[PDB]
Amino acid sequence: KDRIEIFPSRMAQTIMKARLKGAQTGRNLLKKKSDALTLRFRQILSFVTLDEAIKITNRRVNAIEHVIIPRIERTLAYIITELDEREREEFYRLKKIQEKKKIIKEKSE
Amino acid sequence: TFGYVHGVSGPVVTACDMAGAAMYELVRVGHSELVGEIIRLEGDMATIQVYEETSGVSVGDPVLRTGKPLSVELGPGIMGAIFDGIQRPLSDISSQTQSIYIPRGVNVSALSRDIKWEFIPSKNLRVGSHITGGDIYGIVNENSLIKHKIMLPPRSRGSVTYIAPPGNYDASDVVLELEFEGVKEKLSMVQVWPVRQVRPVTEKLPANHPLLTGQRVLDALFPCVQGGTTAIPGAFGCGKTVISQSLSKYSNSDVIIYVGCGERGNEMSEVLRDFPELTMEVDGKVESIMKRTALVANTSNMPVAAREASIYTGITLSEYFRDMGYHVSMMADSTSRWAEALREISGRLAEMPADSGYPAYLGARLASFYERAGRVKCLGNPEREGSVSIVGAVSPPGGDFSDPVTSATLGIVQVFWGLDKKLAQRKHFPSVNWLISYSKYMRALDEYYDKHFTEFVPLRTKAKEILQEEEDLAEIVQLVGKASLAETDKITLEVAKLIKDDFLQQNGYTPYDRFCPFYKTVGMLSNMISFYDMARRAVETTAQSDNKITWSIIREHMGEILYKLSSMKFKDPVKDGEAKIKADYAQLLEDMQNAFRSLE
Amino acid sequence: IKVGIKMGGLTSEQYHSQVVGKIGYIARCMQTIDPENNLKKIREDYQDVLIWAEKNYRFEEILEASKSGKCPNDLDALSRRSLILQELLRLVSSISPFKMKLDLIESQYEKMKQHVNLWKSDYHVKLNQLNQLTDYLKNAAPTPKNNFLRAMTSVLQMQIAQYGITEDNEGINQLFKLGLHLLAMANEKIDEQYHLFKGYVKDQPEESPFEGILPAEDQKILVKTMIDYAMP
Amino acid sequence: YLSQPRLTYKTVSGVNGPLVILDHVKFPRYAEIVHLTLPDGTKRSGQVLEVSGSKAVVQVFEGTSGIDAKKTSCEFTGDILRTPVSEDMLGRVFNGSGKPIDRGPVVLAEDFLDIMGQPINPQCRIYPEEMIQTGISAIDGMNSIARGQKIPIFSAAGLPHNEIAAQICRQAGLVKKENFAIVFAAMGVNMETARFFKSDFEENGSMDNVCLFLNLANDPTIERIITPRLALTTAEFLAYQCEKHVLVILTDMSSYAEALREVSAAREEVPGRRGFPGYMYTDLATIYERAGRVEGRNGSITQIPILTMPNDDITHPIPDLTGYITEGQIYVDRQLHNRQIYPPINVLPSLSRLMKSAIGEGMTRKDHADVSNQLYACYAIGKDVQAMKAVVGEEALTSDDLLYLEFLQKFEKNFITQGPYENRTVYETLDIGWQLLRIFPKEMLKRIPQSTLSEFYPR
Amino acid sequence: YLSQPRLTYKTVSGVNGPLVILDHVKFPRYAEIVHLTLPDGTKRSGQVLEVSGSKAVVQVFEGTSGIDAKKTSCEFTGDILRTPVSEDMLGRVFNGSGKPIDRGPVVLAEDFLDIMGQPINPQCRIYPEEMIQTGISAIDGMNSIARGQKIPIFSAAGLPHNEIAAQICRQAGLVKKENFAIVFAAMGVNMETARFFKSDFEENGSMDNVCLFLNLANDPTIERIITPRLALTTAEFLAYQCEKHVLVILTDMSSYAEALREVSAAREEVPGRRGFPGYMYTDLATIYERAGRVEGRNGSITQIPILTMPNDDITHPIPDLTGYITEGQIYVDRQLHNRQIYPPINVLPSLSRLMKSAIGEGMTRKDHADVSNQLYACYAIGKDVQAMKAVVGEEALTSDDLLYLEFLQKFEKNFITQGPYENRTVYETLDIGWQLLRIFPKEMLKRIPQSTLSEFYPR
Amino acid sequence: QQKKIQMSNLMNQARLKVLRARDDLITDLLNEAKQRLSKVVKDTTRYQVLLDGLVLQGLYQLLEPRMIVRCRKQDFPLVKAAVQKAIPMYKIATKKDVDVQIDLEAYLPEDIAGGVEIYNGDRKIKVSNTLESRLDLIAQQMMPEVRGALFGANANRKFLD
Ligand SMILES: Nc1ncnc2c1ncn2[C@@H]1O[C@H](COP(=O)(O)OP(=O)(O)O)[C@@H](O)[C@H]1O
Repeated sequence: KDRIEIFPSRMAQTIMKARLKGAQTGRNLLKKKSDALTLRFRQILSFVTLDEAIKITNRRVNAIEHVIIPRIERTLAYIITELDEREREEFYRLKKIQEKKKIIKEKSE
Repeated sequence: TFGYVHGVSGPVVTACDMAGAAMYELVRVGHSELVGEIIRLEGDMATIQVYEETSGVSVGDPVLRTGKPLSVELGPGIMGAIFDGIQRPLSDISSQTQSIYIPRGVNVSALSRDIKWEFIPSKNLRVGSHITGGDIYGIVNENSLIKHKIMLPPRSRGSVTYIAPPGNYDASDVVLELEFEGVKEKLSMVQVWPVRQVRPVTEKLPANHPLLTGQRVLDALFPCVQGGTTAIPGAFGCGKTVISQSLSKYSNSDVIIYVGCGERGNEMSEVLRDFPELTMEVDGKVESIMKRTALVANTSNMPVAAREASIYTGITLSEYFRDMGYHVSMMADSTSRWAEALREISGRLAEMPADSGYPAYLGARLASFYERAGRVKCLGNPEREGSVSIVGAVSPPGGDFSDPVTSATLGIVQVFWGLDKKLAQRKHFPSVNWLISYSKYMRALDEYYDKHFTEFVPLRTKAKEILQEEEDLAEIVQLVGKASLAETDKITLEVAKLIKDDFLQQNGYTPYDRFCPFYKTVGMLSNMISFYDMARRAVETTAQSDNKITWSIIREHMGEILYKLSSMKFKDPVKDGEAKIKADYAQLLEDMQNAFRSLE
Repeated sequence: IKVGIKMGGLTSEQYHSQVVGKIGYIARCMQTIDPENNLKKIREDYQDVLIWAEKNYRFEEILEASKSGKCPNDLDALSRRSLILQELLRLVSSISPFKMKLDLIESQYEKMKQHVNLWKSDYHVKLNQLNQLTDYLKNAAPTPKNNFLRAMTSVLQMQIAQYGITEDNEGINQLFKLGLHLLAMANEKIDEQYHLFKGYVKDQPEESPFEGILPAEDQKILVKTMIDYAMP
Repeated sequence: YLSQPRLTYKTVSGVNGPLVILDHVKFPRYAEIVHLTLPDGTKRSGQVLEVSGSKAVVQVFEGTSGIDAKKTSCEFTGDILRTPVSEDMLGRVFNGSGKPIDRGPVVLAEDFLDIMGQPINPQCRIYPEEMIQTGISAIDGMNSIARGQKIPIFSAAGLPHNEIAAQICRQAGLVKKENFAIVFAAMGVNMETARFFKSDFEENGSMDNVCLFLNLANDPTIERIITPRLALTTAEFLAYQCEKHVLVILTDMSSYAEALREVSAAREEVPGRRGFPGYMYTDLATIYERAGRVEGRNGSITQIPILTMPNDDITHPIPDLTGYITEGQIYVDRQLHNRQIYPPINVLPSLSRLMKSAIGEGMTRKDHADVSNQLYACYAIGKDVQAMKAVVGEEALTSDDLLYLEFLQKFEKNFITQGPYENRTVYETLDIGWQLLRIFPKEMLKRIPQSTLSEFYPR
Repeated sequence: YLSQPRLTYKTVSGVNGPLVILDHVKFPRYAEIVHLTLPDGTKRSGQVLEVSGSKAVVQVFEGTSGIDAKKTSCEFTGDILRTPVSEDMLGRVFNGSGKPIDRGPVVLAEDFLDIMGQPINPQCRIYPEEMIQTGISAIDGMNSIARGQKIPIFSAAGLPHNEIAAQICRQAGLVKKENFAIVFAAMGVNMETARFFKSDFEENGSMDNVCLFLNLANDPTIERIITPRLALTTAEFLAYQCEKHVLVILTDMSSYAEALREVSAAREEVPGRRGFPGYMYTDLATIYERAGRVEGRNGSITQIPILTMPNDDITHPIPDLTGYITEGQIYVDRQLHNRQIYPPINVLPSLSRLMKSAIGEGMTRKDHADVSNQLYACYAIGKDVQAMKAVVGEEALTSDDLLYLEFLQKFEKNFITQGPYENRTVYETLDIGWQLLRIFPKEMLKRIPQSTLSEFYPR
Repeated sequence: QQKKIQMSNLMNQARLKVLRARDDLITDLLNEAKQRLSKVVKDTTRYQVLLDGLVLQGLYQLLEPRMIVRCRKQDFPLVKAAVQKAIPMYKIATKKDVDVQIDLEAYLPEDIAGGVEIYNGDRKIKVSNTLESRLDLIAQQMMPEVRGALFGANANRKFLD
């Protein structure tokens, strides 16, 4: 739906970045296919097959741009945020550990 | 018999000169005698969790050590009353202080000692009789709905030496005198039980009977049972409080214990105003709902420590009625607010946190809470049968079902009523996801359903398959644009919409959807599935012929059927009873069958 | 090595406390159902329990007997043996005005005892339906509804006293359905109360279904109620 | 009263961030206020957030810059921050510390109330059953406001949430077909924002019924977490002791949350999300729940805790925890603002948790609830159609889809768009609703029963 | 014989959560046992976690509620928790601490064993070989289990992992060309599950060879730390001294890991990932590795532990560390469960390390290894095709991709789907495997040698 | 527009003006109270008794083993007596021996109406019990009653919660 629903992790972050690059390459390659078909289509203007091929290619390109990538970007941003949240709770615990060690040391003196 | 306050960090107070104090004993902190409970012992110093705001407490204030642990008073006078998080009645405070604010340090009896109760003995006991824990030796008529059984407390036994004759007695008198080994015990109508200890039962039994919910979804597809445990981890606006209130208003339980632990104050007032105006006929007589309900208010802006006492106080009350042979269906509208209290206290305690700042023992508290639910054989010679169900809300931040509380809860509860914020935004209420939800009691109730209905189970299965197929298609249709869909798939997609809009959602603030009797849910589902099968057959038998019945042909031919099917919700079961609804649904079935014969 | 036995689900002391009570409970039920000790077959069937009761035992002495294994200290087996008696007790008490013959009581005992699960059986459902009807009438005004339900309830009690609840006799089956329907029926809806009651009376094969079932004083009120309704 | 002389200390043990730790203090009291003087004569105040033995930890409101260790002089008032309140605070302008900044005198108290307040006994709390007419169709129709309800506006930096709040202050009436005392807490805002509201209140001719509390961006960040309590404490006096209907508006609550987060970090408290304290919810409830009617008294408090959503993230802890406490939200967004739509109120992610009782027969018009629910269905579907059409193209749509695009386009420009001074009645709003619903055939209006369609739809 | 009187202390220093701290103790022994007598007579036990000087930290198994710091009496046993064990423990049910719950007597100490475990010399360890025929095609076909293996079942909450484990227990056996004793450790198990297993063992007549250790979800959470060590200690007695073959089931290592986390936090230890002790790896290794065969014995221990995976992930520290210790897994998924597939086992992320050697000519069938690999690859590809179809549509696939999609659908329906009361043999499972493989032309079955194809494929 | 905004400004300033006048009235009263207290201090037969209380009161608030009493020189003969009569009592009320000295080098400003301040041994803890401090300490708490006593009760207040 809104996210690919992959649990936040450094592994997921790496996968999403590779997945995003793939989606962006597909968008550009299909856009070039559409542009090539559009030029030939306009030059002729076996005609209706070009009109269907352009609409089918543009529909796929539009979905990548409006559905699939936005979803990858939302997933990646979600992962990044959740990873920083996990980093924070580790910092908190370590800070208290350092303070408890200092307190223990003072008591021993 | 006193200690002295050493320091205050908020809800946590440190006290000294308490060498003999034990864990989980009650104390009175300060000159206002604030209620608290000992958490830690460090030499002769005690760490006290205080259930009232600690502002104004000074170092050196006395602390009274009370030997009794946090406990609940159990007896007549509970039903119809509203309690705070530690069982101080709010109607008795407001009637005595004349204030609108709850004072701090209020010492009010949980159950009034002025009421003269109508008491009748069991008429089966005699002096010299041997009585054991859980035995019932009389009944008090609290009201016309609930008969309040006077039980011998657990961990007490002996020979009967005196039994009060029938008459008018209050909660300060002696009803039963029994002796064990020289030692004699005098009992009134009120017993005290530590709130953190589980009341003992003869046997925990499997749950084999539905917990009726006034909802189409949350019943037909994801049943709950008497004695079962469920969670509703809805995001804000998802309508999980409304689901809880609907279950409370319209269910087949005998007693409802509603716990508002961290809930908005306006919600508890809504119950107190609305419930008295509801009806439930008993034996030809109209009676109010409040006589069979009780509720606990510990609102969000009240002391955070009290959130733990509120949760345990509620379930302790639930067990009390369970022991008397009643089916109890308690619901705590928060859970996350309780776990939040545990986090805040753990912080003040400087404890080492676990996942996302929560205490490591979060799972331990939830596990022992939910396991107190269940259908049981009661202790006591009279052989009672009862249950406690728990329907607990959870409030995951952002609606992300990943927090320690939702995660731990899902590992405990057997019914998952997941809500989807994106359905609530569309006012698709109840906002049940129906893709991530599940119920592990389906197999348990299959016997019930076959005994009373039979037709329900194959309808339940077909409905789930249609909804799953729609999701499987929606994923790809978003990308294709409905270009490659077969005629059999277009029917699935449109019937699935029919189910979603007319069956799964209902407006709980209407005279017709406020309660959906089960026979109506299965009745209207049968018609919707019957349409599915007939419409799918119509195309399957014609697709390869010299004229295929595509959706556009059946849609134009049967448009009146599709509208009538959508109107099936608007039946008002209170104005139009069972006879008219069944006859009406039968008419739509006949209309469909006749239209198909003229179509194909 | 006995730090926490938790026998079945209770602390050992609480478990044995429940056993002592159950023994006393059966003794009380037997004395309540059979004051004259006529049910010789059943009293023998509980002899291993009743030997510990109806005698000068102290509570602590029976508790000791449980711990030492000198009495039927199997609480789950003892519970089943108690229930097959508690259900018989309420069967007899719920029909108080009409006593069963001793032969019928023993037959009902065996039919319930031999059931794999009495609690969930049809016997229990029928008893619950009867008690819903007879409990309501314990404290009720002599209203048209209450006089009609009273008359039919006495018939139900009579028929049960004659036949018991093991056989699905059409007489008791129809009375259960009609009694529960009338009881549920709204108190103000008198026209249906008279319609339903009259339909019953002229459906029964008897010329006077209540003859010998209820006293003449109730017959006078019963008939007067119908007379007033049909007066205008 | 407190007759015993207060003690003055020069016993400061040490200073750590915003917290000044004193030793040798006689019987320290928790949550008592301490007044301190710096070596240069500067006066500052703080509150004891912890006591232990002879030690006490004082959080200084103005700040700890320049606090000495040997010459610092502190005195303990002997009580909690109880503040002077009087009826004639209306028409006065105060700072975030409770002091006047309008060149008038200090408050001549009628009483002293505890800034922490008390929770209202839920048994005496009376459920709200009156509607306020905001004049904004986007609200009065689909997300009604009750008197005593808590409805923040969820907004984002740069959006005109200040104009909407100002508009509400002037044209907020009743649907019983009334002068509200407004308490406006301007915290974490610049001069121009505070001057905007102050000027508007005078322009409206209502300044004699407005009490302002200002705590500007250049003011201390610790006072920013008592300003709401000062405003609400005054509101409680007016509403529950003088039976005056009060409207309390709290400016960007996010400056409260940030001020609170700073304190949480300073005291090393257990974080929850995004660094905020794990008790953020409880603290917000202390502020928010000071609202609603009380049985037996003719006053009320209505709150509008407007807040800015960081990065438009609706799941940020601030709007998230608020969403759990308040009775829904109005919620504005950038998608409407970027098209010059005012007010830019997006109904889809919004709700009013009291609407079900404040509308309908005896309140507004019996079809109110039915019109709202169907408009929600049609609006959301139109958005769903755009999500599809963005990929498949207009040629892939059928007549069933174009109707929702026509509805959506007419809905936003006719129903939502109004203008800063367009004051519509609730009855006019519903009539507009029907004008949009009449775009569809009866069979498609599936949220409305035929018992309603047959009466209203034909017109 | 330790004929030395025991010391009992009242010198309690303090109590903090599950931990009781004692002082003035004479020569504290590490991992000793202390019996606690509460002021009201309640008796409880605990084990020493650390000692230092005259102080010791005691882990209280039953719980610390009710313990004071003045009267509680602490009796030191002078030894390590060596538990009584007996060959006649079968046909008994014990609680989480090894005490009777079945109304039977306390187990008579035929001997005592230190539950900490006695490490077995790897030189004398015998490599497992014989295959266990579990009846489940997902296991017997692909991820087969050898006797003496260590193959836990991963699952998330709500999945039927209790049904799969129960099915394996009653269907367990060897591949034939006499049966297992069961040691069942319930850790944090709810009552509904507890009766599920207990009833299944009784209905199938297995109780004669079953020993249950029940620590239920409503029982103490510290006790369950030893529960799994008590269960395996009995298994080791029965398998290595009484020449029995023992199958050990651990209902949840996650509730065990949580119990360790509670203690680790209680003593303020430095955590690792997600708050769990940095030594979780060791605490698991010392339990999981109590398996296998030893030279000179005929018995064996086979472990099949169960682990609930928080958040449905498989990178959580609990399943992550387990995966590094155990020899593969089953991994019960959720996507198969939602589709009404049972057993819902996902073959791709699940492996069995001993499978490559426990199959083949002389143990199962000549082609077993080849069939498994080909089916696995076919399934993996089918999933990649499904991943593409979801984007490009069913009209954008070639003929070969359709063969894998047809395989995928028929594979789950005919091979994985079985039912809980039907067992299939390894030879029947492979025959089904071939039916799925024969969907493809031989040229595409690139992981099966030509000799194998010619023998079986055309049949 | 201009007419109504100008009248708003005028009414707001008139409100502030009368409020300022009201505060002047409160100040005049408090300044008269200071003069009345001075007249009382001039009366030895009541001021010595006041001092007896003021010294003992401060002693109970500090509860220190060593005291330094600071006063203006003019009142030293009476503070000396106030201490002499305060110690026998202090040692009875607290059961603690306290060494109470009077500071003969440091004095309070001559413009203090009267009263004493007491310091602990290290001069880090002090209690201020002079007449000006007491007048404000009480007057600030009694003000709600003065407001009503001088100008009348607020007719719109019905509840005292
Ligand atoms: N089942 C329902 N039927 C009708 N309206 C509902 C239902 N559930 C929620 N609503 C509406 O949506 C609002 C949100 O529900 P509420 O319980 O307040 O949300 P939360 O999930 O935060 O508890 C309700 O006040 C009501 O207006």
